[PDB]
Amino acid sequence: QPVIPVRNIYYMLTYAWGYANLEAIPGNNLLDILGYVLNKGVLQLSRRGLELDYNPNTEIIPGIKGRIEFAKTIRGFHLNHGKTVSTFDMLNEDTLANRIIKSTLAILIKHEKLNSTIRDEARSLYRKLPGISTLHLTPQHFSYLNGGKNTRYYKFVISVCKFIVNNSIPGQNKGHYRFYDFERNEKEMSLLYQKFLYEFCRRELTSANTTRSYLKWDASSISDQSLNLLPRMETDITIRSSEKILIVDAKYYKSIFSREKFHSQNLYQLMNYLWSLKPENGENIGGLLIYPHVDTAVKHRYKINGFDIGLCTVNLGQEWPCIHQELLDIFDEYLK
Amino acid sequence: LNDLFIPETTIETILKRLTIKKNIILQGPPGVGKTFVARRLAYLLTGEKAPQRVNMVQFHQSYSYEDFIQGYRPNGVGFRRKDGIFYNFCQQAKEQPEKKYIFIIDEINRANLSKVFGEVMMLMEHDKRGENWSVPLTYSENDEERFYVPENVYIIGLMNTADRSLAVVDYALRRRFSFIDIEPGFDTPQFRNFLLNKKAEPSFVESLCQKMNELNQEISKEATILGKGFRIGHSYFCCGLEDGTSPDTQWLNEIVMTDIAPLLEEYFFDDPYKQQKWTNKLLG
Amino acid sequence: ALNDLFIPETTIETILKRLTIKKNIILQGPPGVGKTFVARRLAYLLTGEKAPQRVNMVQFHQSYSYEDFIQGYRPNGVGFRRKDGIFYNFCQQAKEQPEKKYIFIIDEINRANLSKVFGEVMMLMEHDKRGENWSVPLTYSENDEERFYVPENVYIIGLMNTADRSLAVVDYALRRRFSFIDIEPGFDTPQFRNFLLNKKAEPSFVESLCQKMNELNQEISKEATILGKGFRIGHSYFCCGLEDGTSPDTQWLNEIVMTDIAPLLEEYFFDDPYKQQKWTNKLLG
Amino acid sequence: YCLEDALNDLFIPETTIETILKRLTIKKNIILQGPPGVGKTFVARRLAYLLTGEKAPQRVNMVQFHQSYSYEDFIQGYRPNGVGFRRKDGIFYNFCQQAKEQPEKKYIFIIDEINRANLSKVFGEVMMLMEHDKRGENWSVPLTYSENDEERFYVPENVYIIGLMNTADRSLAVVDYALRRRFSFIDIEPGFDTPQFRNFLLNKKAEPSFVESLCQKMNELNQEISKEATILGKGFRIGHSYFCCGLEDGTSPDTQWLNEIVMTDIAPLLEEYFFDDPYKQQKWTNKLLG
Amino acid sequence: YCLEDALNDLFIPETTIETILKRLTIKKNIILQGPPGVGKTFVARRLAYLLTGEKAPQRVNMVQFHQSYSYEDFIQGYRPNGVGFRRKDGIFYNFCQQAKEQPEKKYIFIIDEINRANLSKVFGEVMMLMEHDKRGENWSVPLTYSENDEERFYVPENVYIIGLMNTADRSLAVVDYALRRRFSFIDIEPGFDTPQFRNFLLNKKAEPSFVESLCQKMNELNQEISKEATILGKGFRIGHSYFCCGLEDGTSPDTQWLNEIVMTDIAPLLEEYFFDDPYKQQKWTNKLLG
Amino acid sequence: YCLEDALNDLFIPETTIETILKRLTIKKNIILQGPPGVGKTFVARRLAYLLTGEKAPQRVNMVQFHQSYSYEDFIQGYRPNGVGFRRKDGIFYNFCQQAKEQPEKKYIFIIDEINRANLSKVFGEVMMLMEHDKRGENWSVPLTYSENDEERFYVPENVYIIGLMNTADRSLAVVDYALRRRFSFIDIEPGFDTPQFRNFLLNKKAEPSFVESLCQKMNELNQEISKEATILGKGFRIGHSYFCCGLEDGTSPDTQWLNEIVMTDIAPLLEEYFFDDPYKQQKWTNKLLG
Ligand SMILES: Nc1nc2c(ncn2[C@@H]2O[C@H](COP(=O)(O)OP(=O)(O)NP(=O)(O)O)[C@@H](O)[C@H]2O)c(=O)[nH]1
Ligand SMILES: Nc1nc2c(ncn2[C@@H]2O[C@H](COP(=O)(O)OP(=O)(O)NP(=O)(O)O)[C@@H](O)[C@H]2O)c(=O)[nH]1
Ligand SMILES: Nc1nc2c(ncn2[C@@H]2O[C@H](COP(=O)(O)OP(=O)(O)NP(=O)(O)O)[C@@H](O)[C@H]2O)c(=O)[nH]1
Ligand SMILES: Nc1nc2c(ncn2[C@@H]2O[C@H](COP(=O)(O)OP(=O)(O)O)[C@@H](O)[C@H]2O)c(=O)[nH]1
Ligand SMILES: Nc1nc2c(ncn2[C@@H]2O[C@H](COP(=O)(O)OP(=O)(O)O)[C@@H](O)[C@H]2O)c(=O)[nH]1
Ligand SMILES: [Mg+2]
Ligand SMILES: [Mg+2]
Ligand SMILES: [Mg+2]
Repeated sequence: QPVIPVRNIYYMLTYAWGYANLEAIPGNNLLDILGYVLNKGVLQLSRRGLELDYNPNTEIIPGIKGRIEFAKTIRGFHLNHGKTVSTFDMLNEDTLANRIIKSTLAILIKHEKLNSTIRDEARSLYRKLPGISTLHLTPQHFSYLNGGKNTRYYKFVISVCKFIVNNSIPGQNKGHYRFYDFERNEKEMSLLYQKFLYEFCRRELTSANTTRSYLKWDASSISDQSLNLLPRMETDITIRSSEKILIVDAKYYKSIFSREKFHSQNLYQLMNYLWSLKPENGENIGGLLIYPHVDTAVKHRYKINGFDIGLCTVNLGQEWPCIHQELLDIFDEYLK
Repeated sequence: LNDLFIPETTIETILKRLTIKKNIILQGPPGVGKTFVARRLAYLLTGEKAPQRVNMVQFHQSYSYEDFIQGYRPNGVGFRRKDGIFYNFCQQAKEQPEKKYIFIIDEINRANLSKVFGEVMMLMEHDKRGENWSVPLTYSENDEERFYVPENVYIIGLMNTADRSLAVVDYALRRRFSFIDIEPGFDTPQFRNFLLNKKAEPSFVESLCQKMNELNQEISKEATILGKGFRIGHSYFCCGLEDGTSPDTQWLNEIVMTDIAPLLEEYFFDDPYKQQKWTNKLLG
Repeated sequence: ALNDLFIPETTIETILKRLTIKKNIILQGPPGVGKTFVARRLAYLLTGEKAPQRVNMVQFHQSYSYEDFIQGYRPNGVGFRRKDGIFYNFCQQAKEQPEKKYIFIIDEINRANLSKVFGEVMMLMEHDKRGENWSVPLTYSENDEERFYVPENVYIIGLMNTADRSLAVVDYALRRRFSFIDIEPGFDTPQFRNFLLNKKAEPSFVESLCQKMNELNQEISKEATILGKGFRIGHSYFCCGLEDGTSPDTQWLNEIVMTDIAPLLEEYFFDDPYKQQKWTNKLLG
Repeated sequence: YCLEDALNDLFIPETTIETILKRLTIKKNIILQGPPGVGKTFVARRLAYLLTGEKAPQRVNMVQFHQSYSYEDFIQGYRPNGVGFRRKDGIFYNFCQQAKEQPEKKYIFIIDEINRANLSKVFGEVMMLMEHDKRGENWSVPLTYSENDEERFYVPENVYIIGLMNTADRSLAVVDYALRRRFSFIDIEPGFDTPQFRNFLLNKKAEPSFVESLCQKMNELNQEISKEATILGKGFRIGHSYFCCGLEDGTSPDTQWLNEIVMTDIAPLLEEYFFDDPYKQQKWTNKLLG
Repeated sequence: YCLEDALNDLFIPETTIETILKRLTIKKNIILQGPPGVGKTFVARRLAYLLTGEKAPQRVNMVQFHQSYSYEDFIQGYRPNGVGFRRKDGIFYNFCQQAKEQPEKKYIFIIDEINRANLSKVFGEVMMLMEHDKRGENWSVPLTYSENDEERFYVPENVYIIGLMNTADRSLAVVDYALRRRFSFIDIEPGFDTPQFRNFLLNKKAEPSFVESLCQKMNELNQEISKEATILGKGFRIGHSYFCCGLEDGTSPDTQWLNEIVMTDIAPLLEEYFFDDPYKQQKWTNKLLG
Repeated sequence: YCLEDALNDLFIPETTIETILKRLTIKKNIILQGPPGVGKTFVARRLAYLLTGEKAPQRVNMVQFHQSYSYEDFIQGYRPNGVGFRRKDGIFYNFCQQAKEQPEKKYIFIIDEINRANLSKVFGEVMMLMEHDKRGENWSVPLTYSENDEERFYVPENVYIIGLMNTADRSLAVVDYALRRRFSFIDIEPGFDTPQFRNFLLNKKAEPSFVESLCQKMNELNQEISKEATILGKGFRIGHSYFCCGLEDGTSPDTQWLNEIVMTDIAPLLEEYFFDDPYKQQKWTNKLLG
């Protein structure tokens, strides 16, 4: 039952979200890492200052503040008891972005499995936010915040809060929570891996141009030109350079972690991408399948159907920089 | 200068800082006599025990610029521009420049200080006091009429350090205010001499300081969660003994469950064992 | 009055020791504990003369504001007049009688914003700052001739309840100025048992009920987070319906469980009807 | 008024002031951004008299914004005279009427702590008008509370706007980028490493050795702050104002004097900048003492 | 007045201008969205004279929305008279009555910074009536504060509406998709690559290599902005207005002048734009300086 | 008022309009729930004339709701004179009184953009009477502002109420409780894949294959929107009204005409929709152009 060391996963999430010392913390499990980032992360923000968004307020007060609304004033006859309906801009930290933080911290405290030091510190912070109102979080709240008015730093922790909320399950008690065993399921870990590379490649491979490319079948059918029933095909990544193009399909499988038969079902998708893809420059066409392995990394090359394809692995759990070196080393060979 | 439980040095620091800087913040936990210090201290700088010169207010989250300085509020006929207390108070000191008029602000941390003060957030500085630095106010009908802090005004700020708010940090306001911490002062003789002049046992006073200080050190142990700002004040012991009931362990035991126990609960929240532990340590 | 109260006598002594010195107090307990009836008997107890005129009661709500409480401008036949509120008129009534203790009851205090209502007065009601020296001009006190000061004689008791889990930590404003007391349901007390033996209740029926409510009250309070000690059921439901003329009996209890305890049990748990059905049936027998 | 009258006590370099006056004559709107304690409020009144060339406060209006400031107060709005409400010409509107009377003479409006108030709501109509190329009757606009379209308000050409915005708070920043274009942003530095700052100290019978030690100390400390731009940018760095005032009596600035001010002001300030590291607090504080 | 006069100085391609009139004349309500400094305010006054065919201000009305305009202000509201309130017809209602006074000659209403205000609150009834199909007496509607006696208000066919929504403030974006269908949105580009911008500098005593390098660097920079979408989207990219102005006296464009622009205005803009690493700021500032 | 003139031009199936007429006669409180550009406003004017069987404006009244709309204007309220307050009968109060005169003849009241205003603030007391069962003198009520209890207001049975609500905003995800009970929602499809819309296009000199390619992409694109619920629900999908407009000249549909609409309406619309994935915009926009 082998899985990745948890500290390494957090780095992959970082590139996935597109944006520190984790050596100090002694809790290997994910939520200990994740809460410490958030719990420490909030402390970084307050030092600079949290976002205060002017919320206009239309209220009934005993006097003039800002602009009086003449209509609501006369119709409700508020003038008689010395009041007006006036519009003004109270400055609060009660924004949706900031409200989300406090609600998430409550979940963090309620979590059954958590370091005591981590939980104690957060409870202080929860007290330190008196004005802000707790909320019952939904993705629909997160949906509204895709506008991204907030700063770049806020977006980091908000993505963290998204991870916690979706990966929160009730455990022994009605109130308390228990963290999801994220590593075990391949799909979400795989979907992380696919996103991990795409944003990673833009950062380091400045020489090359990296975009996900939609592909269209060469087919024609008498029945329907649409061919809607046919499978939708969108690359995981394409990393194009002037001398050579390359398409990658990367996925996380449990069977491959055991060092026998090999699970390479994704390859069947790959050739069809090569076929539908036609290069105007005609420099070259290359393919790569890359998977995560724990113990060691092995690289192979193949010449299958007139295409030059590489199968390779990476030893996750090794070390993050050496992994970062290994990834650049890997792509450099094939990008040639 | 007799019944104060604070060292003479701290008040000696304060008076030079206050006279020089003209604005200060006395920050410490509740129960150290912040109000009594300023009220006592205010009469010293005046040189006479005059309460009319001194005015005290207690800020709170809903307090606003409408109340403090200026504001539009209803008279019997209708709405008018109503001169707030500080505008009225500065006018009062403007009447008499020579004497020193004082303004005390309690629970300052709660309200959004920038919001309330507004215009005077610049003017309050000691250098920028006078007609030269006057500015027209927000609600001033005419630009020509302006507001300026007089030189005689001195402001003292009393802040509860037990509710830190990670909402707004202003380092500019901190420039106007010279911040002064205040310790509870259990060890100080002046607190001890008072009790020994109330028919207390010599050992009982000595026993108390050891017991309480161990808690304060534990409270100041974890700098991130808590600090010296959180630690327990002394004033709870001052009150309730001027009837004639001399100190005794039962008197302490009354205070412990009555006063300290909620504080402990608040501080050592969701850890009953620590409360029972530290509470019981005191009784012995 | 003392014997009729069901709570431990020791707590009753404790409260007046607090109130007389502290002068501000708040009672937090489950609904149906007679919190209003408690304060009234306690209020008359402190005065010693059982005068209702001295006592005045108000129940707070979120709309409740400074104009209702203290002072405000109300329409006349034409135009408007300044209209003195409860506390402003109330204190001046006590001002004539300095020696005489006067009481004010604030029910459901936690719902409203204490700051918004009180305003200026929130500092003057703190016991240290009382009397003529601590005078402040009021918001609507247009002239400076008159100032409002709360005199020393005033005592303020607040009725708050721990019923709702939605309620977060109490407002900080309260904690400073108020001393928190938790009131037990008081089933175990002999005074409640002597209130049922006085109605010829069976000691087994009485003894069972004391254990029975405790058995639920122990279980409901076992939960750390959602349902605390504050949730557990109070005794007030049992009073009303016995001395009207109807004797205690198992069927009399049976009606009451359906009346109040059965829906109340649903509200607190609100998750498992089987858990409710187990306990509701258990209460009957 | 004259230039050298200002420069005598001013710690800012002359290059900056000439840079300031060059932009302001052109752009007609400027923003001075820096940490607290570098004389933003101090220069602003001085610079006005230079730009006009005459020490006229009548032609200068100086105001401090805050949260409870609105278009109704600033420009125009309906306010109660008494029983009957009236339209009240705000302060900026009144200033513009005066400047029209004397088109030749420059009239200057100085806004302290501009970043606080909601500038979009406050200026509003002015946000377009204030630009250097859009001033005059040609771009005249009718206001919200104008009785009819015929009543229109245009900024005079002579008007110059100066804004002071501290960089200590990232919460309150001029993020409205459209507004950013109107204002020409002029950074201002603490200015420890200047002769004029040093000569003022020596003028107050100060040790040259202690002075050179002081400037080197603060410059290094400020450099540490600017490094961690993620946590604290250069905008947070300490100003010179703590050291400036307090010597008016004639007290010499000895090392003991420095030891007191650090204890009362800078020490807790460092606690806020460095909440997590207590060692870092003692390190820089003791460096000054040692 | 004619297109040659209007398009004499404009740096926008002809492509948009006819495309604008193609969309405008059929649809009659449009929005011009681009970052600040691309002449949105600049062209809009010029376009109005084209459609009428004459330089007349009377048929045109210009306003700006400041997040405090309201239906009481725009269309119908109540104002204090001396002792008591009165009903006042807003400006738009006042304008439309003039517009239907003569249908033949076209009337334009210009709304700058339209994005700010909550438009559903402002327009109210008009949001339906503004559209081209639903115009004329057929779709006459009674207003909220209209008299009980039936009197109805309809948008005349001749009216054309122009909106000017900057693309910098993301939050202040139209999410009232019902309203976004009434308008047709015309993107305006920064205008660096175009020769008509370049020719303007060369006419004003500029070197072509220095000019072509300048446009070369900016377009590279703007693509880096276009590369990102999280915070800094495509719309944030810098306009050409900064370089336009300040050369009227005869000051020739040179690296000294460019250095003034970059240090003074843009370099602040970049650090606010990035606010992650100064090196990205130092890089691009040095690139422009290089 | 013949159906043939009414229903031929319309794109909506004859299936849905009949069902609309069924529930409308039955329940008399109806809501047409669909995105903008599907003819919600267009049908409502026709349906009223269908039910009456005649083209009469007096018997039919149209309004658009907005935040300023209130009880005081809709039903009854007090409007100030120069000093005094005079009561004023509101629209619906005035409107029903006309319907009382002719109880046999059907009367129609149309409320566009109903969600923008809270119904409780406007209707209030009348939401009890507005319901289909509780109508007639039996259920009569006296008004809040009535001088005496004698005067009473009851919704006559003849009036039918139509409310046009757009499923284009995130706020409407939490539909108002008042609407659900008292109104009967009807969903209006976008209606690209419809015979009459196609027949309309062919009638205006359009190639048949070009029409079918267009509908499949929009029908495919709308499916992509409907799959999500978090950001874009099914109600967000494009309506059929962008393409209707602009052909009154007789200009034939083509990629040239299509390109104007995509770039000026649907392309930035997608930018607002798919902010997170700019490539999704290019993926779809280019797909349509091809
Ligand atoms: N004597 C003298 N004082 C200076 C000089 N520069 C700044 N100061 C002083 O520093 C103090 C504050 O000036 P000010 O402009 O208000 O600083 P600030 O950055 O605007 N402060 P804030 O941002 O908090 O409002 C005054 O004592 C001012 O005279 C200087 O060159 N000479
Ligand atoms: N001479 C000349 N100036 C131009 C041209 N294009 C833009 N400008 C100038 O750039 C400056 C601002 O133009 P403007 O219309 O206000 O841009 P804006 O989008 O309206 N500004 P904002 O978005 O901030 O409201 C003016 O100096 C304007 O004349 C042009 O083609 N020729
Ligand atoms: N000829 C014709 N035009 C139609 C048809 N359906 C809609 N339209 C046209 O689409 C345009 C707008 O229709 P409309 O009802 O206003 O859509 P809406 O739902 O009211 N828009 P909104 O939701 O934004 O208020 C009008 O030109 C209308 O006639 C149709 O079936 N045939
Ligand atoms: N003698 C003496 N009395 C004190 C001292 N400190 C506080 N008191 C008294 O304690 C009571 C309450 O003080 P208070 O201002 O409310 O506490 P604080 O505001 O939290 O500091 C008053 O009677 C004070 O005078 C002290 O140091 N010495
Ligand atoms: N006689 C007597 N009645 C009590 C006692 N305690 C409560 N009650 C009765 O219980 C009722 C008040 O209960 P209460 O909880 O305040 O009602 P609630 O405010 O709605 O929750 C009255 O009938 C009280 O007289 C008591 O100790 N003795
Ligand atoms: Mg200043
Ligand atoms: Mg503009
Ligand atoms: Mg419509």
